[PDB]
Amino acid sequence: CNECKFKIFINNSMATLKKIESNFIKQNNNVKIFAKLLFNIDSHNPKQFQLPNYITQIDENSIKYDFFDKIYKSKMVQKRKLFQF
Amino acid sequence: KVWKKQRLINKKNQLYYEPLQKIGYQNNGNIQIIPDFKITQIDENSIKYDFFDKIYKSKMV
Amino acid sequence: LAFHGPLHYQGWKSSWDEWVGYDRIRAYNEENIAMKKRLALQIPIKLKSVLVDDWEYVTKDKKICRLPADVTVEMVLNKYEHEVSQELESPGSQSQLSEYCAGLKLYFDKCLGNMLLYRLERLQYDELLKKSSKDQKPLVPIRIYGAIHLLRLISVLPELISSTTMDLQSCQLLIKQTEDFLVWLLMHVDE
Repeated sequence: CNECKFKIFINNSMATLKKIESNFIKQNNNVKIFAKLLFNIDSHNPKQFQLPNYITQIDENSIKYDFFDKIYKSKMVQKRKLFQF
Repeated sequence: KVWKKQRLINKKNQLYYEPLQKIGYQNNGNIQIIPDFKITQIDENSIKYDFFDKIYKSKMV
Repeated sequence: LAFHGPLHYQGWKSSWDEWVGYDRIRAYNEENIAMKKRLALQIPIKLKSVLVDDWEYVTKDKKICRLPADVTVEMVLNKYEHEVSQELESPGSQSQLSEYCAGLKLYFDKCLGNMLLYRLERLQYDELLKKSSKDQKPLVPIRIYGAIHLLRLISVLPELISSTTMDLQSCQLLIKQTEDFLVWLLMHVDE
């Protein structure tokens, strides 16, 4: 089980105080909003459906290219807003 | 508003770090650059992104 | 203020210096040289009949009958950068859309197997994983899953968002974009 693997890998005697997810962000790209919930994906067992009754080198180049694309999109939206205004 | 800084904290447990978000954090300054009194591990990309976002927000006015 | 045990090594001769770069931990002089050697939140209600409609529609119909489903999340996520990214968002950076879209794709690439499934849907996933293991290729859930479950995915994020120790205006921005998507899907009822 995933909880069994988490217990036998980290929770037993190794890196209890040290956060494994601390160095996670040094190799992951295009994930910024949520990173803490990705680490403990094996600490919780899955369950069936229910509903409440109320209801860094290559990464630097990648983000540089993304910034260049967003700058060109910002220029395009500036043209769009001056056209619609 | 004065904002008379925070005059730094020693290396004990009071100095707490948590980097989560880079765009629109509204952390009122008090950052440091990396390659309670909450401080974020900000970098060049986040500062330059939020600076560009603010100057593109304000240029209507 | 020393990376090693607090007191260049003070109280020693000059022929002992070392300025290499490794990990640095203070630990209060290693607990004072080991005691001197041991003494010597919820989504708003706007158009939410869809959840109660498909809640009873997965008991026996599972909301999909074709294994190669023609509905894909790639096109409906591509339209976000071409329709409302230049219309509703303020001028500036499209990070709040593109970064979240990439994170959503990476979340959908591994969300299967950990909740978000029903028993017959679990059997459906089991049969597609055996049928996709005959050529030892990775299982991409983009080409074989519809966009119906995206609403239930963004509805099952918020109660696990607070399950981790992280700040509140992140939740505020997350529900802000959740409101943005529900506004987007207000009129797009055919998809």
